[PDB]
Amino acid sequence: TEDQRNEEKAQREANKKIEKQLQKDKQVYRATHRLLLLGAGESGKNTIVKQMRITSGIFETKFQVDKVNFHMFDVGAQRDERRKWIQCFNDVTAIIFVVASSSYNTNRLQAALKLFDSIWNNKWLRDTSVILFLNKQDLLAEKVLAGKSKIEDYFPEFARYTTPEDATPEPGEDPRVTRAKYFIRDEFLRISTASGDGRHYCYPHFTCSVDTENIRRVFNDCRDIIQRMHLRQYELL
Amino acid sequence: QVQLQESGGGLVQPGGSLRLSCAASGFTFSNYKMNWVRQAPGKGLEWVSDISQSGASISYTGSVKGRFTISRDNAKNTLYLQMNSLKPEDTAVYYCARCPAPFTRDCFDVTSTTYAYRGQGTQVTVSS
Amino acid sequence: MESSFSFGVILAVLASLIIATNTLVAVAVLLLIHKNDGVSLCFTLNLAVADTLIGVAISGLLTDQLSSPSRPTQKTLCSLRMAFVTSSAAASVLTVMLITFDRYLAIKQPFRYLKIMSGFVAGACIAGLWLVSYLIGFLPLGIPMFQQTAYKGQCSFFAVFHPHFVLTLSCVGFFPAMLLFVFFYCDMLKIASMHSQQIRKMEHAGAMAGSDFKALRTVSVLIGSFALSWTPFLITGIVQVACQECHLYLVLERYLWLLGVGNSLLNPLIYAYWQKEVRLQLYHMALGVKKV
Amino acid sequence: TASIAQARKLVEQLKMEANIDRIKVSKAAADLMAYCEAHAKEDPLLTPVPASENPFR
Amino acid sequence: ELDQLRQEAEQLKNQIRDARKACADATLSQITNNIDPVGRIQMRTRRTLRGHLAKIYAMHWGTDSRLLVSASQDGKLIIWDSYTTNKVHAIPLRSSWVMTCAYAPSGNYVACGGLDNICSIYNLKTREGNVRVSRELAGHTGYLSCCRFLDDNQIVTSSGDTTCALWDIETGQQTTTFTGHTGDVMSLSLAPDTRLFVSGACDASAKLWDVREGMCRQTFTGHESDINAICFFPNGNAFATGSDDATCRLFDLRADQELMTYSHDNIICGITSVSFSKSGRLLLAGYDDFNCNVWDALKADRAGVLAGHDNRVSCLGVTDDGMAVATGSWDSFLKIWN
Ligand SMILES: CCCCCCCC/C=C/CCCCCCCC(=O)OC[C@@H](O)COP(=O)(O)OCC[N+](C)(C)C
Repeated sequence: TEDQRNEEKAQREANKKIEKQLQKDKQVYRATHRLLLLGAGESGKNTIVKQMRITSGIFETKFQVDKVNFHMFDVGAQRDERRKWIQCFNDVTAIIFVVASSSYNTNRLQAALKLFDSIWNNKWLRDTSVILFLNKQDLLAEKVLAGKSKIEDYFPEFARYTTPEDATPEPGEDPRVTRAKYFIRDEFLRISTASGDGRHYCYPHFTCSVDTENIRRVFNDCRDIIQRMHLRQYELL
Repeated sequence: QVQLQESGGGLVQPGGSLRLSCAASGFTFSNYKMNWVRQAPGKGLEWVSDISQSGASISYTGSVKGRFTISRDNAKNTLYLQMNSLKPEDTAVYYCARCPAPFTRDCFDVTSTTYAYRGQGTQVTVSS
Repeated sequence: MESSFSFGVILAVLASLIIATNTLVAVAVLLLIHKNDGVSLCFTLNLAVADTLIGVAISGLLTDQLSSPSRPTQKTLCSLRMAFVTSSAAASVLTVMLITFDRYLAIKQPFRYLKIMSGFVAGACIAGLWLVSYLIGFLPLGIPMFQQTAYKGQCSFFAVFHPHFVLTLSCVGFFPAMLLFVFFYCDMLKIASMHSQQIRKMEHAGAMAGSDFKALRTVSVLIGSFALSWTPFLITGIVQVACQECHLYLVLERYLWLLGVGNSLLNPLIYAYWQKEVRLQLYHMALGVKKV
Repeated sequence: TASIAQARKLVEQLKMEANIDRIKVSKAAADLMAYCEAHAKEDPLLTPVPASENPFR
Repeated sequence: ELDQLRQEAEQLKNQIRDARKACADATLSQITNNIDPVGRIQMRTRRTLRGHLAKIYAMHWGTDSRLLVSASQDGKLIIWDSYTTNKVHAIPLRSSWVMTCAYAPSGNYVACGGLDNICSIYNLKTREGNVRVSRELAGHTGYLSCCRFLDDNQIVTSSGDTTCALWDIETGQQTTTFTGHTGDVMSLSLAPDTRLFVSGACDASAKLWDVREGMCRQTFTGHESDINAICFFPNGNAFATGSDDATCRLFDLRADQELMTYSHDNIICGITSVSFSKSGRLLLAGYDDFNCNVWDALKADRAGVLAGHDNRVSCLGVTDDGMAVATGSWDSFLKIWN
């Protein structure tokens, strides 16, 4: 059966070509980092995408930082039932969770907290770190500096909360603004720290929609996540 | 079929108390986390309180903390929500919802779109 | 004589345990590499092979520990195998250093490490390692000065090799490697301590809203392993070189050598068993064997 | 409109579903067992297959 | 009016339940007590496929039982030669998040889709020799969960928008849209006659649809949680479904009710895929516990377990001739069992 041997040889040649192509694809793939952008529509996540860029079910934004390729996915045109399609992002480097701090009166802050808890405690997402962006900081500052929107009316534990001693405020913020900011930050943290597994970590960051440092912040969180994963692999952490 | 039947409601003067109930059938009650959600007129869905499978873990929203009480009866597949010192802002349709999976505390029952595992709901009105 | 027998028995025991443990580790790493793309696993397999080679080499020396005759002609023959031992040990130490380097690189350059690391570089590294090991081991064979004169008709490392060889092998070889090791690990420990303090701050904040020595626990072990492995033998050789009349051959190539050999035994635990993947693979082997 | 429209569609759909005929479980079980026994031999997974024709050998 | 409508719906559902109960003269378990049990069957991994980078989510066997296609979320769609383990094509996908793949009965086309909400048809036998996009379907408003070919020109698709649709490939327009599901539609199975299909849609219910009449014929509601898997019995008169409640249920289109439930005490994880053997005696289901169980469709016992994977099992498909079963997992490896 000479024809059988000839077609087998042709198949082996095709396999070799496909192996070379897949090797190149693997090399390019391993050098690229994938990020997931999430958050409520009212949040400033859309402005962040526009700043970083300067009907489909998903949008891709590609940017390079220090000659490092980052791929960001924005899940648009999808229904609010996230429990199924969220599982696809179980292998992403980090999940960028953008929440507008100045959203307390529906009480969007409580919904954001519940969503963050759901992502953090999900069975398949336990291997993914979450980058928490506390956006709309200027709105919160102007709301708490002088206004009738009492935080304790919606978060009664605020009345008995004091700013931690290990806090670095930007020169010029009133103590009340810093107290509210750190109260929100610690309310978000208490969900993540409660796990105690150490397999994934949360990285809160006070952010403004116009801040250009966001790219540098994401780069720093990616570096920290990779370093912590490697250290835990080496039993150092 | 998975069925949830909320009961209790109507009209109550401000500062009173009300007892809500949720009959459950068609599934193993003890293996699923449950929570209460409400939708005020002109507003979206809001999460009120949740209870674990055995009830050891209970949580409430900040505006309801210390005011209402969520309890479950696994022996007869019923969930309760005791309300007292009601205020006008509490007027809303309260839905008894069960989020999807058993043996898991991950829970996604606040979706605006029609959720398959929540009951018809009951109307609670707080006015003089 | 009873002395050489009593030692040879121990040698045999040690060798067999070494070989068995490293063969198990090597097969585990091979299966894991088949199952996963981890480049660092190649280094671990290298290490295991090196260790097994060491063990094998040691076994060879059994021929003259046990009751056996000797003759002047034995020079070359036995010398060959002593060179083989030297080579194996150098291979092991350079494998360890390679591993260390890899780790260091991964921690310090998380992005470039992923970008550049691949099978080609690991294989190249391995090859080079082997080559340099062999070279180092076989140096005294050609080099005159390193050759021990006045052959007694009996063999060991110093019966053939001049103490200038251990001098050089210390000065240019092991000390620098140790230094590098130390440096790398100290930097790693500093980074881990910074991450630990950050994590502790976050955990304290979360607990209020509602382990520090671990890095040292590993660093210390690692250090006290790598250094301790050959430090005492090399120090004692240095001393003997310096000395005009010192007589430490009674311990130097009788017991201080074996701390080095023991490393080969410690390695398959430290570097392989300490990893969860290798433990899972070994558990799978145990289940499969029980299923046969 | 949508709130009552959904119920109005659901009731008609269920009414249409109700008009179908139904068969007893016993006869369905008999048919399933008959199919399984008739096609039992032609299942390489249920029964062993010699390596002479097994392509995966 | 709404209260009266709900009362009428509840009364008619009660009538449906009463009618279904009247047909429950006897249980399938009691009738099958006499048949010889399958005993124990121990399958072994005959082939292992490597080359995918990210987790593999879906695969489909060819009609000739020789070529198979598997989709990985790294953006690569690969066609495998089952007998010799060789790779025939490696199609690069525009969208990395592919969630479904399909193989045409004639094998001239391959379809796939995912979070992009678009189903792309690939022509494998273009005269140029290279794979090209033949048609793109972009009428859905949600992620594509499943798709299956009726012929070289007709493909039925499943989407997260809670609606299934029948697509005319040459026209590229929806010939018929199926509505009635409440939750996200996950799995789609075509009947052997190609005239009916069933799907579970995260509402603990399965709906039977007519491909030509475009209406739901029967509804099954035996499950307690989201349904992830669905497959017809080989004769086409019954189908099995997998749900997150860790139980598999067999429904008969003529009895209109559940026949039996497959479950065990120590399994508390959802089922990802289900398939029947050629004879239908063996039911193979994938589990999130990294292993696949084999169930006796009649005696309600576990006949065997497949534990070649080390990550979540995402897909499971038996060959048309029943020679072997291939299972995929998030570990990026496929195991072929026989
Ligand atoms: C770049 C990094 C390089 C690292 C290099 C590490 C090198 C480690 C060294 C390895 C070789 C030395 C260890 C082998 C020693 C073998 C000793 C032996 O196997 O003989 C025991 C005994 O049988 C021999 O003699 P003795 O009579 O008891 O003691 C007198 C010794 N002389 C007089 C014969 C010289």
